Amino acid sequence: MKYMITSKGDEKSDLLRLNMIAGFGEYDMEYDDVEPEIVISIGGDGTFLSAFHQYEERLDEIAFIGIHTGHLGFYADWRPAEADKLVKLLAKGEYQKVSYPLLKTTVKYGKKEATYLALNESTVKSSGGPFVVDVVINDIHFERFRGDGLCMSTPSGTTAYNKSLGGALMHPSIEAMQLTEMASINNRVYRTIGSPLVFPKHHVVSLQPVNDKDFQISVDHLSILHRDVQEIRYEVSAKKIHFARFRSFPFWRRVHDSFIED
Amino acid sequence: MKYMITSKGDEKSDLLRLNMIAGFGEYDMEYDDVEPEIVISIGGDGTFLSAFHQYEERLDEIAFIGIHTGHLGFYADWRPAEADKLVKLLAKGEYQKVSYPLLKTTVKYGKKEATYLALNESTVKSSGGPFVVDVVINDIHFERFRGDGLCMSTPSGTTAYNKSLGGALMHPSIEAMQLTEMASINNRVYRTIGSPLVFPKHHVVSLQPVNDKDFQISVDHLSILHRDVQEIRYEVSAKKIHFARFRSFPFWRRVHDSFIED
Amino acid sequence: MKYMITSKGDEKSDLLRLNMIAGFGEYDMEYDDVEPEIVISIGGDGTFLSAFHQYEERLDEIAFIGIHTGHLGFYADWRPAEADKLVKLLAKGEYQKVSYPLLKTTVKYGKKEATYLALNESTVKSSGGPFVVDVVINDIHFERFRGDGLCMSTPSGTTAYNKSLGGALMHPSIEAMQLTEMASINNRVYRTIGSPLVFPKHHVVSLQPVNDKDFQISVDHLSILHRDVQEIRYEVSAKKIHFARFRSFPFWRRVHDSFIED
Amino acid sequence: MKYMITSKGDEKSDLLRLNMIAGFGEYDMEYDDVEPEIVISIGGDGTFLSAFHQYEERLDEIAFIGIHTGHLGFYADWRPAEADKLVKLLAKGEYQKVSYPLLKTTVKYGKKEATYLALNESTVKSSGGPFVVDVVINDIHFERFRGDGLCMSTPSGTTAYNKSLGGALMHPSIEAMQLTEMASINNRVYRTIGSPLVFPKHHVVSLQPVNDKDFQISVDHLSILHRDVQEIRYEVSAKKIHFARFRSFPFWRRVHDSFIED
Ligand SMILES: NCCCn1c(Br)nc2c(N)ncnc21
Ligand SMILES: NCCCn1c(Br)nc2c(N)ncnc21
Ligand SMILES: NCCCn1c(Br)nc2c(N)ncnc21
Ligand SMILES: NCCCn1c(Br)nc2c(N)ncnc21
Repeated sequence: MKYMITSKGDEKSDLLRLNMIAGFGEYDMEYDDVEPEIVISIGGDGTFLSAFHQYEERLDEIAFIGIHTGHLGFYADWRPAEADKLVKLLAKGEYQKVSYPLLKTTVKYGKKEATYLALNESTVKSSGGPFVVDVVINDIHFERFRGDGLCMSTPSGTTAYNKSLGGALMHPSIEAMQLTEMASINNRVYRTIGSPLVFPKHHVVSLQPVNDKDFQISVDHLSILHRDVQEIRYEVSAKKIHFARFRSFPFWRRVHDSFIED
Repeated sequence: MKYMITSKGDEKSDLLRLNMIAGFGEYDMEYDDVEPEIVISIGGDGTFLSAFHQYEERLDEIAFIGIHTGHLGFYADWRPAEADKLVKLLAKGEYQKVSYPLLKTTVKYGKKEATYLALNESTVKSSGGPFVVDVVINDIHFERFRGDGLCMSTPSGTTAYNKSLGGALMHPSIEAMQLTEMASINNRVYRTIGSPLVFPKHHVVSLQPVNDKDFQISVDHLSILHRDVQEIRYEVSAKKIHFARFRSFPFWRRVHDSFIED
Repeated sequence: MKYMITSKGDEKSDLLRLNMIAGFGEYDMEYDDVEPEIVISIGGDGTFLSAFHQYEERLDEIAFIGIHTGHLGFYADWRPAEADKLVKLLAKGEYQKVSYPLLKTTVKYGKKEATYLALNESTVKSSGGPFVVDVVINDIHFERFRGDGLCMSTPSGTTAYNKSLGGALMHPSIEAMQLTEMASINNRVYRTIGSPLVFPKHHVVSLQPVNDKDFQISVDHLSILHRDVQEIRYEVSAKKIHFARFRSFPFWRRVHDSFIED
Repeated sequence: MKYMITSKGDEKSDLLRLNMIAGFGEYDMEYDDVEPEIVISIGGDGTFLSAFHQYEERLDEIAFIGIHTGHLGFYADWRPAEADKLVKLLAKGEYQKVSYPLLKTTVKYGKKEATYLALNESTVKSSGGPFVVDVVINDIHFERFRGDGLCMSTPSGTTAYNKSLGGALMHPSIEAMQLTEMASINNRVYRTIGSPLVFPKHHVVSLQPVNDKDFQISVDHLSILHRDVQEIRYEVSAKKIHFARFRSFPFWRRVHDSFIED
């Protein structure tokens, strides 16, 4: 089939990439970075993220693979020594696929609307002034948030920024999204829930400005200053990312190796 | 149908109970506290919990209802002023039901095995000495936990003890369980994940002793000192609790009213 | 003596200010906003902060007073109804003074050095890239910090930003400074202390860049992007802020009124 | 002078102890475990604690020393390889001393009063029922605490249990005590400060029962069920523990070695 390979650009990753291509030349495998069916990422989770966003418009016809030339990653979870064996069963096809939920982000302005897809998380901070927003869940005013910002994470994103904010780690088979607070201000006057919140499919969490209508919004690795913002809208996406499964590497084992010890 | 009513035992709750029975006498409704089909709890969430455990062996033939004669509760979420209107549509049947996941707890000894069902959570602390256990997830050693204890919470339990330990609040439609740490000790020598963990159905979290084989285990409101413990076993239950639905009272609205302001 | 009065600029605060001046005209009291001996702040703690920084070069010849025309504040802790009684004993002098510690901040560049004085706290975040610094305490490498940023707080500052980051509240009679982490990243690879740290007088906490030499540094309300930064240097200041004491209002009572209930 | 040596009782520690005594026999040094002037602890911090409490009635005539036959400890901070060099300068006297603050704990009953001295911390939990106490600071009602319990820590104790509860680490030269919450319950109905609190000398923090008058009180390693308790009283002690100083081992270096890496 068609396939392509991105690289972290360092010497190690470039050389591994040329090795796999040459190995791929020994099989029925076209190199196409336009309509590929297999996308191999070599480097770290960041390299994987870029691969994800480069092809987010053909998600349902692609199976991703991550190779970590550095430390183990949650997406780049295959060591370089397994490349040549990776090449072989990728080519002989007939592999199993696994899919993770994704986070849909909608921005409405006073123009139009902008939608984004996030594999890790989307965050909202203010443009310099104080960050204050009203939090509406399924059209009910839940809280007025005053603080540094908010973070909505996918299941697999919970080991990234979400983890640093006290969020829970959840198994990526759970179709859900998790919202955490960044340095919330709490007194008798101003009240937030404190706890992280976890939402199922079809629940819509909407942020609405109170004073400042300008917010710095991040979506995975992108960070853009949006102006004249009327609403920010979060929900579990209908789209999934598909991984090529060649081995048992449990998410919890992946969590242990990254945080307890390898 | 058959029905019964438990009360918090205070003057307010007893009198409301006699009122609903007398109201029930105006309908085709037998009072049976042996094989009832409707269980009404009047008081607080604790009163509801006791009602839950009193009839946990007939869960799939019962629809529960909570009335709070005190503050709003997450299970006793109907105000006393709605009792007489509650009586009427309960009697004319034809109401919708809603179900929450439950937590199965298994204890193995060096005799036999003891299983328990929890609506809020189950906790494990030590008998006085230091609490130390190895944590195995789906048969993989995940961490050696050293600290005060651990807490595994159901979805709806996440607003109770789980919340006090930094756990996330999750919507009770998510079939999952959440594990949190109690005062974990972390240094170069001893390492825990810190983050709360959220598990889907069919994942088995097993606690295994390292030195002391005696643990104080709680299951909702029960707390019993188990001796000669070989293993503690947590997983999402196959059994669900069924609620009688008479009105829209969203869980998140219930969360707002309890923690942000009513 | 000489005195001056700043105002939050809102209608309420301006009118209270003219009232106190007219009241002051009934006494031996010159209005001088150049070499005053009494500085009265009317509005909130922010109004007080500005008053503090406007005159930070004559700290040892000034006694400050805060009046809150809005909610109670930790610096503006006198209600508007006590203005006219405030005017009288301020004028008849012979009052007691109280002093709080201050935080000295030094910035070294590759030009020269810039020093700043902070009444609440100073924070360090990165210019957009990832924030990474080595933390040196009294010339010993303590940790490599990777995360959103760091915050060093004075005693009285601990109820502000410090509180939002999990820092402890400490009595302002303790000559100390407290450092807290902002969303620290912790794994097997990267290790921070997590806990907040509290330092006595004469301990020097130094931040040193690893890659990016550009940091957004805040000092109370100022926030400036410093470039080509070689070192950031924190320590308890030799200078103190002096308050005019007219009544017993314990810091802990002030803490209760602001966070538990008034 | 007179001296004595306690041991962790393991083979390693017993043999090191006999070595130092034999080494001590080569000097003007009497072994007296009744009125000693030098107390050497060999094992861990727990061994040191026991040594501390064994002689807490002669604190002002004793200089302590800790040797760790296991991992580095905050009190047992001398490696076994330095024993013979320890023996020599201890004997030739003329060494510097360093002192850490201690925590006084008073318990009043409906008989009399019981006082205790703590080197690490004192904790208060309930006898099985729910733990609820009113918190009075310098005779002002500060909060009604509902939760698992409270912990008051000395400066040097802040690296122990205090650290596990989110408390700050503070330099032991600061004469202060720190109070932290154990799983506090917070809602609209029940309100705690959340933040850890740090108190200077002469501030009196008093716990008073609301319903249950029975509390499990810990003081370092002791844990005793006190009944008919009218009040628990915390404050910085007038007594200090004195250490023999033979080398520069900064507390912060000690913190780094224990938590970041050795
Ligand atoms: N270099 C720090 C970021 C690495 N990273 C990315 Br990018 N995504 C994740 C993710 N999901 N879990 C954990 N770590 C992640
Ligand atoms: N009186 C304190 C316990 C009340 N309580 C019970 Br009992 N269960 C819950 C629950 N699920 N969420 C919140 N609160 C709960
Ligand atoms: N409007 C939010 C900031 C108010 N504020 C200032 Br400004 N300083 C403090 C301070 N020290 N403690 C508490 N609050 C403070
Ligand atoms: N085996 C766990 C207890 C060890 N330990 C003791 Br005992 N005291 C302290 C202390 N002050 N800081 C750190 N650790 C301490």
